[PDB]
Amino acid sequence: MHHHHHHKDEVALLAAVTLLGVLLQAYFSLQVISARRAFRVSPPLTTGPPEFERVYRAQVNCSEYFPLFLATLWVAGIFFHEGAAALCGLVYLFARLRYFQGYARSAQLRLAPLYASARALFLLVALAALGLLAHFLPAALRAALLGRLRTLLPW
Amino acid sequence: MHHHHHHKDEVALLAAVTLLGVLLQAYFSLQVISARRAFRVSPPLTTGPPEFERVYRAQVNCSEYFPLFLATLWVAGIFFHEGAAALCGLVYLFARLRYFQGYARSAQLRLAPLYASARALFLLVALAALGLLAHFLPAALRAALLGRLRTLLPW
Amino acid sequence: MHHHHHHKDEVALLAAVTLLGVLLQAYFSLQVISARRAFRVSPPLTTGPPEFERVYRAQVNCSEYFPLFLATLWVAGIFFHEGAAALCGLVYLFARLRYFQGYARSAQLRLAPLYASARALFLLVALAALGLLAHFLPAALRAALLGRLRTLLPW
Ligand SMILES: CCCCCCSC[C@H](NC(=O)CC[C@H]([NH3+])C(=O)O)C(=O)NCC(=O)O
Ligand SMILES: CCCCCCSC[C@H](NC(=O)CC[C@H]([NH3+])C(=O)O)C(=O)NCC(=O)O
Ligand SMILES: CCCCCCSC[C@H](NC(=O)CC[C@H]([NH3+])C(=O)O)C(=O)NCC(=O)O
Ligand SMILES: CCCCCC/C=C/CCCCCCCC(=O)O
Ligand SMILES: CCCCCC/C=C/CCCCCCCC(=O)O
Ligand SMILES: CCCCCC/C=C/CCCCCCCC(=O)O
Ligand code: NI
Ligand code: NI
Ligand code: NI
Ligand code: NI
Ligand code: NI
Ligand code: NI
Ligand code: NI
Repeated sequence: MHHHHHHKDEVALLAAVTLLGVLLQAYFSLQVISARRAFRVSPPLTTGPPEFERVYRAQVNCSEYFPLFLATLWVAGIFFHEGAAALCGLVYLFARLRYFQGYARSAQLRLAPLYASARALFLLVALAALGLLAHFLPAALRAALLGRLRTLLPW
Repeated sequence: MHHHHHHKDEVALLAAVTLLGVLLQAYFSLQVISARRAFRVSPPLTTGPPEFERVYRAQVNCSEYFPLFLATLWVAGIFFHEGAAALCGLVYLFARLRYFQGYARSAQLRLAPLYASARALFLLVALAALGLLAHFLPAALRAALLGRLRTLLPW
Repeated sequence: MHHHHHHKDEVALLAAVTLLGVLLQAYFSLQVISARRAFRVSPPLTTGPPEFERVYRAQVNCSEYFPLFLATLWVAGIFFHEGAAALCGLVYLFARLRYFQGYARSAQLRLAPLYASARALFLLVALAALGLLAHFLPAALRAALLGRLRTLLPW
């Protein structure tokens, strides 16, 4: 409720990539509505020509991975480095744009941008994990050390 | 680990709408379990009478958009205005309640609450984007200006 | 942009459980790719032997609930108690590991870990709600009281 300082400046790159990510998903959503119109595939029903089913499955897959991306983007960028995480985030979303576009053309044209997208996601997870190790490990090691020394009143 | 100040008060409306959103999704989930019972549609399998397939597809669609909603709600409410974002959030979730209820009755009875829900989501994205522009633009413009003036030792 | 204090230490358990959650989902994703290979079920297409359809449906269900889990984990852990929320989070994810593994074997072998997972999710929602009540209620009650007393210049 104020507060005479804010933490916006530490997370704005993350928020910018996050917004970009949302805009990407809405774009994917518009394409599926477009494919539904082109091939007359009506709500409910998610089956039809393989083409339609590739665009629909493309959107579904991106949606499933979007929270995973968001989660690791925020943990990595808060526990490791904002800029690095934001950069991997960019690569991830661009790869995902390629994945969608390719899959719409062909199943096989989804594979390479999928591999790009997973490497970038893997990098975020690695950064996040390292960032959390740096946070918990020193206190843990010290507590272990502060337990075995005792010894005590000897040694 | 304390810290003698917290930022809860800046985000509590956002957290309240977020919790409301979760409760809505669980409600949707309970209805699908109810529709599965009524029409004997057993796990796995997501096909059956169109009615069941409308309630099931209703839940699926809300689930796909829920992270997008959450993301933009938090960016908008942190970079633009908490109260405004929380309000749009309310409208979004109410529209989504209508969408679900309507779609359960009819495909065509999902359309108007869908249009309401997308306008509200659009407003959050707009707020988020404006909020981020306000944050990055001034520093960017100044840096551009601080580059071309030089001139320098003339002018 | 610094800032000579950080709030990492208040949320690191939450971030740790969140990362664990992401790793779990990626694990689920790898199993579905494995089941696709075993039973030759090719992208797009999400139908096949019931076995494959149980592993696929297992992943889908976890994905749908993962943002709900994340949302309530963060609200609960910020508005109620970090450690408690992180603990419920652990139980939730372990239950979810069991759910996946069971469902892969049998539909009926998914039920008990599902009940565990929903109780844990229910606990997080309860904590979150209590935490938010504690935050809004006192200010609300006082404002109500500060309205009816007036009376004023009497009583
Ligand atoms: C760094 C961690 C990486 C995370 C796991 C990598 S596995 C790839 C991932 N596999 C899945 O999502 C499995 C389920 C998917 N929903 C499906 O039906 O095939 C995928 O892209 N599936 C769809 C596709 O292959 O296009
Ligand atoms: C402000 C940004 C708005 C975001 C994009 C708007 S498009 C509407 C949106 N379209 C989709 O989600 C496409 C995929 C959807 N899963 C489907 O199978 O039809 C929708 O509501 N689909 C289901 C439906 O029409 O009921
Ligand atoms: C504390 C709040 C709890 C939230 C609601 C509990 S209902 C259980 C939940 N039901 C659903 O998700 C409904 C939709 C689901 N996608 C489906 O097709 O069956 C579930 O686990 N469905 C799949 C399954 O039964 O395995
Ligand atoms: C995972 C999806 C998006 C996550 C966004 C949540 C990040 C919030 C952290 C920073 C905000 C701290 C308090 C608010 C400060 C302010 O109002 O300026
Ligand atoms: C996107 C889904 C929900 C996002 C929630 C994340 C928001 C967290 C920002 C504020 C918390 C700052 C540190 C904790 C302060 C405290 O413990 O009181
Ligand atoms: C819901 C998915 C994950 C949510 C993660 C968002 C939580 C952020 C809150 C704490 C961060 C506050 C500002 C950053 C401080 C820092 O850089 O050390
Ligand atoms: Ni003040
Ligand atoms: Ni202050
Ligand atoms: Ni102190
Ligand atoms: Ni302090
Ligand atoms: Ni300084
Ligand atoms: Ni400071
Ligand atoms: Ni602070």
